[PDB]
Amino acid sequence: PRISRHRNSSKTYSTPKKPFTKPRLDAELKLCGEYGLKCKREIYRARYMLAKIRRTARNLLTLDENDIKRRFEGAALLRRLHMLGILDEEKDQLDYVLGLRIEDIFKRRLQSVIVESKLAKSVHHARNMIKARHISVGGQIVNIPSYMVRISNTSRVAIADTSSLAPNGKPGRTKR
Amino acid sequence: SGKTSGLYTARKLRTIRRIQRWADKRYRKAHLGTWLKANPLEGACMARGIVTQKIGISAKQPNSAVRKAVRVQLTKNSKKITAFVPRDGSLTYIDNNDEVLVAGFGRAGRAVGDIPGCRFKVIKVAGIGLLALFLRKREK
Amino acid sequence: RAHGGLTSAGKVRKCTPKKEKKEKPRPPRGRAYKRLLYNKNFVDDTLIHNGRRLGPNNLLIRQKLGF
Amino acid sequence: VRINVLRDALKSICNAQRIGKKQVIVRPSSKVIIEFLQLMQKNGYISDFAVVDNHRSNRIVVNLIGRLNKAGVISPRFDIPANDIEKWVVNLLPSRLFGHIILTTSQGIMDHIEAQHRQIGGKVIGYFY
Amino acid sequence: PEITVKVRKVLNNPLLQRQQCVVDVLHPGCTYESKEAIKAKVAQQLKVADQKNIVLYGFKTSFGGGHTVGFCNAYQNMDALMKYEPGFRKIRCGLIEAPKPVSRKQLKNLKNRRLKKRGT
RNA sequence: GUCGCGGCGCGCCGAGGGCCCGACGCCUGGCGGAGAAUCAGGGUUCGACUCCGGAGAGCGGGCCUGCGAGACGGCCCGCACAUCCAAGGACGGCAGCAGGCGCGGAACUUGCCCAAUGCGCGGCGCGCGAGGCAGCGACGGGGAGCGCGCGAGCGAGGCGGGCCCACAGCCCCCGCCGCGCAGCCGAGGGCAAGGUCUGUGCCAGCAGCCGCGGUAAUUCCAGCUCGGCGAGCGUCGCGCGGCGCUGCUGCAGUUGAAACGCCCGUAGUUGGCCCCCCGCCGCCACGAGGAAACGGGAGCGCUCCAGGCAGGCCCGUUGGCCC
Repeated sequence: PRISRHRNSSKTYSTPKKPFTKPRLDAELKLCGEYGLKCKREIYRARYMLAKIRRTARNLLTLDENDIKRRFEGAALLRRLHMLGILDEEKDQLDYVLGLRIEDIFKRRLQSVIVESKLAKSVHHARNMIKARHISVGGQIVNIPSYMVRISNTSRVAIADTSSLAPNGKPGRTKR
Repeated sequence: SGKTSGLYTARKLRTIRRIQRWADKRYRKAHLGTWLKANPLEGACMARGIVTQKIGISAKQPNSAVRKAVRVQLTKNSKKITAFVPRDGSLTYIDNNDEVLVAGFGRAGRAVGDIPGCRFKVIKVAGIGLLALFLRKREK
Repeated sequence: RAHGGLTSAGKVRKCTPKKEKKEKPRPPRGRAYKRLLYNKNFVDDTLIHNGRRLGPNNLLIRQKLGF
Repeated sequence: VRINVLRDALKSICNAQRIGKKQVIVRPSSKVIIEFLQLMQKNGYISDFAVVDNHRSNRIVVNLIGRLNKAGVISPRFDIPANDIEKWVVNLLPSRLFGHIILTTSQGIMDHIEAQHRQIGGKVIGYFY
Repeated sequence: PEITVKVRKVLNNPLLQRQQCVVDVLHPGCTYESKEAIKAKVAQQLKVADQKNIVLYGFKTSFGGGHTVGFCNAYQNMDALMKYEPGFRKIRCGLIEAPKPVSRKQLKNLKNRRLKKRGT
């Protein structure tokens, strides 16, 4: 039955309902500079992930506590959000998801951690350094900019041996 | 509105909805089934065909200039329908019978804007896009 | 009467003076273009905001910017 | 003719209260309109009531606390499962703080709040704002 | 700069005269050393002896550092080594040789051409 | 008579059947469902493609073989249309896979191929244009780049290695090297962005829309600039939302669109209080047993997801659970 064709596809990029609205438009460029996003499709990709994380909580809030569908899902909601760190582990609240920040998903993005930890010190520098394979999570080198790391293992972010950390001996064109 | 409301009245409401559904011009357009037979295009984005006599339709008001269009017989339904040419001076390329694709005017039936009595719009001539012919992007 | 019509063939369209693009290199597209936009339209003091926001295609930004 | 006694009573009580007349009359007493009135008195919207009794339909004289904002009926009764009780709270109740929809369940006739908490859903007799 | 081999776990098999295991290697940014250096490392770590009987098949280097996922098949019985492991890796291992056949459509062509008669 | 009940047939009788709650008839660019689309609810729309059942192999019939087919890469005839055909004959069937012709807006290799994934014959292996694999392929997705900075850094690639793979490929892994590289829509309003500068004379043309060009265009024709989106942008036809503009929720009908000129009237719809306890209705709670895929949704870092259900010293580790 064409077995290798069987698969699934996703729509992280969801465009908004009215495009040319000045406030939404201005914020886009403002956010684009803040976290150093190369494409504008990603901010909407973030909006889709944010909404799913917002609805689960609204439906969960309307359920009474300790209702099994509520209790298991609530602990689940907290577990994933606490791993992300956008929800402070201390908050520990199913209702605490509401009032969520898009900036916090952006903060979770590993590209952001590199700027904050002064590993590259700039978002523009951060993307370029990751492009040149210069930041490794737990040593697993990633060249895709949005590695997105859980906060539980944020302390394990590391630099790369090729030309940033303790040079392996490969300085780009300078080597030759 | 009187409205008939009772626990056992799913009959009045079912017939009424079915009969009063076909009152809208838009509903009847897609639900009578006349539109697929009636449209020159058989409900398609584009139709191939051969070009026939060119035409110079006077505009209405405010627009006050002749807009050159070409009448083409669509091969599939063997019917002759006119198609508005694209950008400035783009009709000179089109002369004798040549392969022409025609597309909707957005409205889907009504004539576009204020150029009266034209329902369809040409999109191609020969084997090259007619909006590239205008820009000399792709031309004979 | 002979107001015009099919005999007229884009007389203005062919009569536009032949023109070419002013010589210029390529500001790189992507976040670099986004950063150029982040500066051109955001922060950067009076460059985009002389007094109240002038406007991106404004005549006042022009000439001060250069052209 | 008169099919719904509660609509003629509800607008009887609501219209009277709108003029501010505490004492109101209802053309026929019904054991179901007794349920709505005593659940109104129980929630505190309406005050002490009485039925002067002939041997016929009977007339209901009710004194009011004057606080009733809105009352009404869904005609005829439409049955909702105890799963859907909350969709009907959204459409016919202003807020979930003062929500009360008169439901009918075989095990006693109560307002919406108590019923869903009891996991039983029947038919919505009338709205109580 | 090492071919250190994790050899993460082994599974015993008496039924198939083999002892399939999960192997892995540690490359600290070093080029994973082909399959032959790994093969020598795996056999010594296997403690079953005979480099040929153990087979390492289909190694995938994880992106960057070398931690190749894959399997080690300890086919100590030689006959099983010559038969049970997939034939394609058996020929590359050197257990047997591969000559030149046809499309097999020609095999079908032969079956079709002589099918018509009663013995040709 | 059939495996079999049967009007199924064949005799024999009696007058029945079914209907405005729409019979019978007619039409359908009518395969149904699991599903799919878009949406608060409430919906609406589509279901041919995975799977599940039903059919059918140009078209009608009949028949064999078998335990099962009216099989169609079984047969035999009628009907079309073929092919060889030496004139005496024969012999087809691709809505299987490629590939042509036809057709249209359009729709992949006359590839390789049984190693796997299942099924046939068979403990000492073979076939299966099923499938697997590659090719093609802006159907579509999911994730990068064209720098960052004042130095030096990579990823598209070239060559060899490794790896890989029925065989090759691909990501990957290594080195010498490294050749960073963009579009297509607009700029009067909705709808974001010049009354810049050039042609310009209600001419060409623009123009979803509303509107501009009648001699001094923010609206065209170009080069300026600049707004949006982006290796994808637009143009069409479509379904949904918009649209409570199809209204059950939830619409109008005194004048916008709209109460029969009037009254009786049969079905149809609707009938006040009222008999606590019984029995049926309907009715909810609520189980049993109800295939998945898919979706809601455990756990899980492919270099991160999109993905998938794997993984490791492991809940008898998984893949929970709601469908």
